[PDB]
Amino acid sequence: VSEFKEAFSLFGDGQITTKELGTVMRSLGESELQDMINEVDADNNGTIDFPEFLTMMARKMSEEEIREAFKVFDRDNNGFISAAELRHVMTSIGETDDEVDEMIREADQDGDGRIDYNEFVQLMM
Amino acid sequence: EIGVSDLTLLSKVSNEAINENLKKRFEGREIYTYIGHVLVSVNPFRDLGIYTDDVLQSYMGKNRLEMPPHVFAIAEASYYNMKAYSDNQCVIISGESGAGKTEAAKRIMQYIASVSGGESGDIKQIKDMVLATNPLLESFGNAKTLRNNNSSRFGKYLQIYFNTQGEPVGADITNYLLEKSRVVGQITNERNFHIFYQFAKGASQQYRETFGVQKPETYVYTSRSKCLDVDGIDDLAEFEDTLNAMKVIGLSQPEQDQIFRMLSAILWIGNIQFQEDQGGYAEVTDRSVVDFAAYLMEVTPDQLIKGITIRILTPRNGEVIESPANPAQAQATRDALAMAIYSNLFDWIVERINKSLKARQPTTNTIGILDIYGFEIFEKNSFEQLCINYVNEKLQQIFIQLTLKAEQEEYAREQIQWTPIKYFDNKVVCDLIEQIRPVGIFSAMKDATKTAHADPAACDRTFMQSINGMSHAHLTPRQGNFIIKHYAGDVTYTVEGITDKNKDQLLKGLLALFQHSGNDFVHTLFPRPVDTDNRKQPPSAGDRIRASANALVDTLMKCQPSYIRTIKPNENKSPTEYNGPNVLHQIKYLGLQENVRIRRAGFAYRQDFDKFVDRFFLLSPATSYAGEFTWEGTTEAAVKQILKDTSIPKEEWQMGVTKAFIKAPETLFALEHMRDRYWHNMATRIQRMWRA
Ligand SMILES: Nc1ncnc2c1ncn2[C@@H]1O[C@H](COP(=O)(O)OP(=O)(O)OP(O)(O)=S)[C@@H](O)[C@H]1O
Ligand SMILES: CCOC(=O)/C(C#N)=C(\N)c1ccccc1
Ligand SMILES: [Mg+2]
Repeated sequence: VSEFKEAFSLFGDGQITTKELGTVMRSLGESELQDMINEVDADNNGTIDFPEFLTMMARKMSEEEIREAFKVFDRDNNGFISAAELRHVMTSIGETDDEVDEMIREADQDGDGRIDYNEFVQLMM
Repeated sequence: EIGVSDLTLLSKVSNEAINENLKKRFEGREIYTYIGHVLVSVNPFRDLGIYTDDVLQSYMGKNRLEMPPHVFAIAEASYYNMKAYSDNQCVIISGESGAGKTEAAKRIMQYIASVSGGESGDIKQIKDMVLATNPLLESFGNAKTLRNNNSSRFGKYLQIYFNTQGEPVGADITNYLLEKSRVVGQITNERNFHIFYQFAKGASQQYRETFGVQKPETYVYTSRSKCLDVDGIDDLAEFEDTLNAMKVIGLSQPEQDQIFRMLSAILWIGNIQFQEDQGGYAEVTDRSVVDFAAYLMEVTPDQLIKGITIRILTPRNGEVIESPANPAQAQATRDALAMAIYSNLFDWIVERINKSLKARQPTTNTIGILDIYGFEIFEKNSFEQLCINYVNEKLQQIFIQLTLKAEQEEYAREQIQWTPIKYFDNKVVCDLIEQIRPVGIFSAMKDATKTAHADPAACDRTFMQSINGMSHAHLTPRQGNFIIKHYAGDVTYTVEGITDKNKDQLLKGLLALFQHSGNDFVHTLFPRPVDTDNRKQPPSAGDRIRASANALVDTLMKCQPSYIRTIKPNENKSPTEYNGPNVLHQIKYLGLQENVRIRRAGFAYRQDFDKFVDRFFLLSPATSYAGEFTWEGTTEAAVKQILKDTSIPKEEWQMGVTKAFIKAPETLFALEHMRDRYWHNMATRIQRMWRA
């Protein structure tokens, strides 16, 4: 709740426009965004509000957390994932084949087609 | 954009406001409207082009709120909930005859087949055979009535069985009592079942030569009603659809030949006419007709004539009398044979479909679609209409139970603040029909025929007495007729011939006839071993429909319901005529205002603590570590933790004694989507590749 209001203040009425929202989204890290924007028009045609912002963000929606995610993916449950099963999940959520080949190249020095993600987490930081 | 797409958003709530909304929308070709999760569908009687694969894909993966109201959204929601909570689903569809129950059922199947995917060959087999069932069953069980040109004359409950991948592995069709009487006669301007006109008009040369199949105008069963052609129905095209579908389902060319032999036998039996002999007995008029009918039945003409014209009477235990029938009695037995053939044929077709569609893999979940025959009223109403309207009354009762009663009772048990909304509970009407110990309509009919006297007239009189003796708010005895105050209105049932219709029992000599047959399919449709005990008084049609209906109720209460209320805007099948008063009557007796009021004041979503944790534990960092459940406390406190951690406002949710309630649909769709994007958000959490 705080995080939304502080990143809503940064980018001073409290009624904000769609372009400013696009900038907020970019700041965090396209068509779907405007789809989220377009589900309240009674209040104002080109602007929205902070309760509406909570609404549309939930309707969309540190070190340890990034650590966790690797354990989430690991079906073996042993610290080691298939590198091509990592490729696939970098493809599907999509967030460049060359970037995935470079990032898998860093971790591909293991050599067995598998990845120890604890070491690679520490490397990544 | 026309009026209000979800009646809970009406500015003023009344039946008249609802009627106005549906009428503006219908005039703007928006036949679909919501009451919360419930779908109302007004029959456009015109092809609007809203069931294209383009539209269909436009509904994939959406929730009720991201798209305009559509039957596809109800089906999407059913399939989503199936794979989400791993829960069986049932779709309930109400409507008067001609309101569009059957078309909505088919659009739901269409959506499920398209969305459910599956690339395996067996899977595509299932999907195509399921779809092929539609033309086959419609051709054998639908016919033109005054109220609807493609009128379901049988009830249906289709279950689709899915594997863990959410793919169609198998199907199962449960059929309710068919209107067999149609086979032998119709109201003027009504037709027989579609199949007879398809086959009479378009029979192959082979069939036309072996089986004698002439054009429908030559048969009494297909021409006496003075209707051979139907608006918007091409019989020869549809005959070809029938044949292809039979092939898809796996009928060999012999099986098909047997079926069409029986249909041709029926038509020929229908042309047998009688005159009165020197003793007043029945005598066949044209020997050639009976001869051909016997050929088709694979019996001798003497055997067919005897079976049609001689009644086996057992007055004492050890005495049997052969009593020759008079011409009227012989016509009665003729039609009894025709009806028995067609009914047993239909039952065989349904069993064979069930065999072809049986699960080839292990099955995980089911989706059921109910398509019953709708409430209907004619100038004359007999047992047929009583059975159909009884089923509609039971379905109304299910709707009331789920949509209005059960929810409010749950509010009261869960100490949620609630002022109960009043509604008319029609269980008394169901009681009036389906009651045994306090004799009801069906039971009274059975008791009248319990004596098993040769004469139906006396049984009808005994029944009329029983009816007079009953005192019940929804029953009104009259001179040889009785009115039932059904949920949907007054229906006047004619008492004449009603108890014989209820006592749906084949005569002894007619049953003796099938034994002599040379045809294997005839022996398939009429096994000899069930004729062992003549003395017994066998089950009645009302017994069978009572059993079917209460089976159905148990089934439906074992699955997660989705609701479709179809509305018939006019009795002329006009795309532009909107009969305000008729829609208003419908709105009223369906309790659409009550649904509106509950849905506005009600909570949108209710879930048990167990299943809620099981489904939404991933949302909380407390309750979830690395996609694995881990909670040290109670389930209730886990629910409270998950809700706090999602940071939805406290006003959007409420904690009961055993269950957890979420008020607004938007909140629920948000939680569901947050749940769906969990793996997406962990993968999103590994995306800090650009260091600076
Ligand atoms: N969604 C629809 N779009 C276009 N036409 C429709 C639609 N629904 C129904 N119709 C038309 O109305 C006719 C009746 O539709 P049905 O689905 O057969 O009604 P029904 O409720 O199943 O009737 P009963 O109760 O079985 S006699 C159809 O043949 C169509 O011509
Ligand atoms: C949809 C309800 O169909 C029926 O129940 C039905 C028919 N037709 C009969 N019980 C019946 C039996 C024998 C003779 C005439 C009628
Ligand atoms: Mg129908």
